[PDB]
This record gives sequence, C-alpha cells and structure tokens, in this order.
Amino acid sequence: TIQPGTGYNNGYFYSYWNDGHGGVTYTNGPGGQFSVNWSNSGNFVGGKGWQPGTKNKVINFSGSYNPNGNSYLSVYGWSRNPLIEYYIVENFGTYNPSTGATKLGEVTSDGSVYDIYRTQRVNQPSIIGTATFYQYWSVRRNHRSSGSVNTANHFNAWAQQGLTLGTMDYQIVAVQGYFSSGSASITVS
Ligand SMILES: O[C@@H]1[C@@H](O)[C@H](O[C@@H]2CO[C@@H](O[C@@H]3CO[C@@H](O[C@@H]4CO[C@@H](O[C@@H]5CO[C@@H](O[C@@H]6CO[C@@H](O)[C@H](O)[C@H]6O)[C@H](O)[C@H]5O)[C@H](O)[C@H]4O)[C@H](O)[C@H]3O)[C@H](O)[C@H]2O)OC[C@H]1O
Repeated sequence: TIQPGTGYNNGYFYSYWNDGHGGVTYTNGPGGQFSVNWSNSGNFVGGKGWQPGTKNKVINFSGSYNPNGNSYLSVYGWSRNPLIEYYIVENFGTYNPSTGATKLGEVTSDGSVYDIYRTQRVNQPSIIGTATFYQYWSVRRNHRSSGSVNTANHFNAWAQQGLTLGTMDYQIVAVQGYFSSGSASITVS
C-alpha cells in the first residue's frame, strides 16, 4: 500500500492519484496486479500499465470490480500536444460518465458497441498541473470486468471525429472513484 505518486512495480508503470481526500487505499501486487479499497472517498484514479502508452496496444485485464456508487473501470491515459485525458470505459457504478455529454459517434470493438463523446475540463488537475483540456470517451454498452481492449480501434474512431491524440503519456487500466465506496482487484497485461 502506497501514497499518491507514480512509479514502476514488477514490470508495470503505475499511477495513483487522489484529490487529497481520505478514504482510499491503493496497493500494488505481484506482476500486473493492483487493488483499491475505498470508503467515502473523494476523487481518485489508480492503476497499472505503461509509460508511455502506444496507439496500437492490446490491453488485457481481469479481476473483480465492486463499486458502491460513482466509479469507473477503464483503459485510461493521457497525451501531450494536444493535452488529452482519455477513457475507454469497460464498466461503471451508478453514474454514466457521459451523462449530459454530446455524443459524436459509435465504435464496435472487443465484443461490444461503444458510444463516443468529447467533454472539457476547465482549470482542473492534470499530468502537467492545473489546466483546461478535452477528454475523449468510449463508453462500453455491455459492461464487463475482464477482457481485452484493442486501443487502436478507439483511437481510430475518435480520429474520424477530429478527436486527435498527441504524443502518448501514460496508459493504464484504472479504477476511479468519485465520492463513493467500493472494492476492486485487477490484473493487467
Ligand atoms: O504530482 C502531479 C500529479 O498530482 C498529477 O497527477 C494527475 C492529476 O490529474 C489527474 O487527472 C484527474 C483525474 O480525475 C479525472 O476525473 C474526472 C472527475 O470529474 C468527473 O466528473 C464528475 C462525475 O460525477 C459527477 O457527479 C455525479 C453527478 O450525478 C450524481 O447523481 C452523482 O451522485 C454524482 O457522483 C460530477 O458532477 C462530475 O463533475 C469526471 O467524470 C472525471 O473524468 C479528472 O478529469 C482529472 O483532473 C491525473 O489522473 C493524475 O495523473 O500529475 C502531475 C504531477 O506533477
């Protein structure tokens, strides 16, 4: 179990970030494994993967995902120039992250249709400090807690709607919670 930060563990990059609010425990396990337990958290994002990511990675994940409230399970990462926070959301709790967002299209990948959206974060935390930036979303219709994600299928679909990615920064399978509670235990490869 560790404090917020980034690093490398057992061959995998990890990032664990929170907004300073208590109630979250993040633990790195062997290999590509991590777990998170949270109770009345604030906002946090943690998981394992790669630094940098690539635009053609096939990401495998498996384990348990037991949110109680607002939470996401996603392939999650960033680019620079442009600065983009992106999500390929495989499962979520009580809140669909695209609520209120303008849909731009659909993509079929890895056994499901996904709906695609762009949103904007204004003056928020980011990998380069406080910033305004776009977010790109693919939201899986058929929720799951194990499988493989062909990231290129999403990135290509996004590109056809002008949702351009820059040079990749990190790319993880992330568990996110937003003022909620839950448990998750995920192995990445
Ligand atoms: O040392 C630094 C290091 O700290 C830095 O790390 C970066 C910092 O930025 C991180 O990026 C964060 C990650 O979180 C991203 O999350 C956002 C949070 O907002 C979410 O939207 C919210 C969704 O819930 C909505 O509320 C609902 C409303 O309906 C109700 O019924 C329901 O109960 C309720 O929950 C809410 O209104 C809404 O605002 C959004 O979905 C989500 O994407 C965030 O964008 C981003 O800022 C990054 O992870 C770290 O790596 O790196 C640099 C070092 O120098």
